[PDB]
Amino acid sequence: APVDPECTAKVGKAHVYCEGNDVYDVMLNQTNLQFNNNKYYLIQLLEDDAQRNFSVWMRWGRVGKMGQHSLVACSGNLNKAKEIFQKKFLDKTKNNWEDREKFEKVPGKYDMLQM
Amino acid sequence: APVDPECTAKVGKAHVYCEGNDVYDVMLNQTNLQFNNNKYYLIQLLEDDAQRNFSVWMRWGRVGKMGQHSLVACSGNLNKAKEIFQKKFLDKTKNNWEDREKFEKVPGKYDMLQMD
DNA sequence: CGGTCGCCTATAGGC
DNA sequence: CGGTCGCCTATAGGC
Repeated sequence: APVDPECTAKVGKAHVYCEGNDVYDVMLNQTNLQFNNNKYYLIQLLEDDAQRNFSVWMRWGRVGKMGQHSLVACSGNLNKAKEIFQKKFLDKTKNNWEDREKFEKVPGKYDMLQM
Repeated sequence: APVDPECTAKVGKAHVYCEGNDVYDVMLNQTNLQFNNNKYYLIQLLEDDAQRNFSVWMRWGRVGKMGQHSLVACSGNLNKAKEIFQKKFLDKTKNNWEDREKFEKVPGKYDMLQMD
């Protein structure tokens, strides 16, 4: 549910977008001790409290460290933000956002934690 | 479920292909008295009795008259015949073959008459 | 593969 | 559209 604290520009001024049972916040993990992988990938779709104004927030890196990030603004174009979000999730999990109740991790890609 | 009599080349030598609940024989109708439409379109996928050899049979025209037709042969390629068949049905009904239990006629397109 | 970019191909649609 | 065509573009995916 919460805006990711590291999103300094929007924590306070915004909330994670929801609609029914869809909630656009996800945390991905890939751990593989053989090749030295202990990394996260976080994605959020953010509506401002101020107006109907949108943005997608992505942050990634080694567990522990605060990593690097990307904020992508979408003005009032909810459809765009949803695409960007869904597409990113897909690139990193090889599952669709829509089929996440039946999530199945794939070798070589990130796994998902439930919220 | 019969080979269409007008298919002279294959009536006697062949039968309508079936596969589970799928039976590849369909009759389409478009009647619209306002624009003067009283036309059928018949499609059949035919397996020979002789061997595993395939063909799609299409006949169409004004109700009453025997119209024109097209026989398309597919040798042993069942998959091809099924595509040709399904694709034609789609062009003329704007429904998929797969979803025909829940068929919904579309304005401007053919309707499907449900067999026996 | 964190980011991002961009051929080629195979279709699907407009005309 | 009842048959057939074939350009050109826009689009989506694989690599």
